[PDB]
Amino acid sequence: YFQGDLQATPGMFITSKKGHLSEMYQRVKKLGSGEVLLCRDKVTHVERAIKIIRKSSNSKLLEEVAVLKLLDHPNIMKLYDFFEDKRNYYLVMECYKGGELFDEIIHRMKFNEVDAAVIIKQVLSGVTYLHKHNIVHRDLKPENLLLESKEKDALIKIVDFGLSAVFENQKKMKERLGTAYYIAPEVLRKKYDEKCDVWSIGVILFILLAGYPPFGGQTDQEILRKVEKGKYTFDSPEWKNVSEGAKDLIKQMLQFDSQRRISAQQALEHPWIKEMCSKKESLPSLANAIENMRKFQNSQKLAQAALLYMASKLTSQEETKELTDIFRHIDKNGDGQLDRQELIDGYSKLSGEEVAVFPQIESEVDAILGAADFDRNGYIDYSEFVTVAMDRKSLLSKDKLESAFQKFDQDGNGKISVDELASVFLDHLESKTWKEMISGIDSNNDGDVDFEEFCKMIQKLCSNN
Ligand SMILES: Nc1ncnc2c1ncn2[C@@H]1O[C@H](COP(=O)(O)OP(=O)(O)NP(=O)(O)O)[C@@H](O)[C@H]1O
Ligand SMILES: [Ca+2]
Ligand SMILES: [Ca+2]
Ligand SMILES: [Ca+2]
Ligand SMILES: [Ca+2]
Ligand SMILES: [Mg+2]
Repeated sequence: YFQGDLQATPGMFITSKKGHLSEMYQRVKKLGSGEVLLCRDKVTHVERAIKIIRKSSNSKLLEEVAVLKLLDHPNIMKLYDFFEDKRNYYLVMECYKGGELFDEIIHRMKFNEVDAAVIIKQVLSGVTYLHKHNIVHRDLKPENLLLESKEKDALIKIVDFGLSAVFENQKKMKERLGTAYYIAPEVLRKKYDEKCDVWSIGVILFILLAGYPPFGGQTDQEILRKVEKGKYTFDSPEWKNVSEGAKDLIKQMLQFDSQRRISAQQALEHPWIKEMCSKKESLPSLANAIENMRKFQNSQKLAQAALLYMASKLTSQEETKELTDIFRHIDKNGDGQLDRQELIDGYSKLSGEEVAVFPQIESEVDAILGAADFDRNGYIDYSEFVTVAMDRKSLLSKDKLESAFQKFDQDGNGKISVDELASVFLDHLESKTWKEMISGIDSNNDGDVDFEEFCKMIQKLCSNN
């Protein structure tokens, strides 16, 4: 291996490891009853939501963890850590305190068109990203949509991937799963694809605007027979003042024919979404972002891995708020990835300076892509953007450097060894590459990386030219 072969990804920080709950977390309170527990990190004091699942029959959970570790989008849940005991599996998740969207529906009872569009565009953005990564949720409903915070513009987070699946473009899914009000009729017929999720969102949008479901009944039997027929109506007084554009989107998402049904990507682009979200937006720019991004060119892989962990797993909502809003703006199609053309079009928000019609901008975009694209997938992913654009004063705080070092130092002896370096990303392979990656930053010739050496390497990376 060479260093140019290594890839820093958010998923590499999650691996099946042996651990005890009491060793690293303190129990605060029971959040769900399978058990959701609010816990406090014994070192950083950060509170996290831990899903305790009791103990191949355990293959379903491992496949879910394999999906969960990949999830990197402003509108999708984040998995902080994963560990196991002799009896239980521990899914350490980022805690969201704004409640479920279900709670807001019960309290508000109905949403205006602008509010409904803002929420639904976020669900569609999350779903567009899932579908592009061959993931189908299969249980989208207001109970599985959490609000980030209790703050006014708090982001929607898609949660509960328990019924999720990796789908194939050539094969239809057969498992009848979901919730009575939200289930697509083709799921009931045991022959469906990812369009089943678009149906679920259509039902959610109908509820937001009207305050009642499109397929109702006193029993599940009544609801499902209405779902099977696929017949619903806007002929109710709750719909009198609702625009033609909102009804048009619902009709396309609740299109009985899966092939003719709007995709999550196309629904995000719908004229009603565009009009309503433009009303809400009617906006800050980044300073010295291009110079900061250029620092990552040819940078040490251990330094990339450290900063990626600090930015993606160690930063608060308050620290990333402005970055997430800029990312969402540049990400025109809301797929959670910034492609070459998106970077070109939204360049004025990155550089700060205004772009004229007259080449240089395309060269700078390819330089940014070469530096920030840590996994070499051709895009600047969400966590990659947060890493390369974050201000130094916030990203390089002592507590973040301490936690990043502690994560990589598996045995906790105060030194990152050759075995641990290969484990941060390649565990089985023995190579002079790991030894040489360390020797380049080793100041006391002991063949290990101590906290001081770790900090100096990161400081050299984010230092002025
Ligand atoms: N990351 C999280 N942050 C905060 N709360 C969470 C998080 N994940 C799950 N919860 C809450 O944990 C509680 C139980 O979730 P869970 O057991 O997965 O579903 P449930 O018991 O069927 N309730 P529901 O999701 O409304 O159908 C719910 O109140 C969730 O909102
Ligand atoms: Ca995009
Ligand atoms: Ca990338
Ligand atoms: Ca060690
Ligand atoms: Ca050393
Ligand atoms: Mg649930």
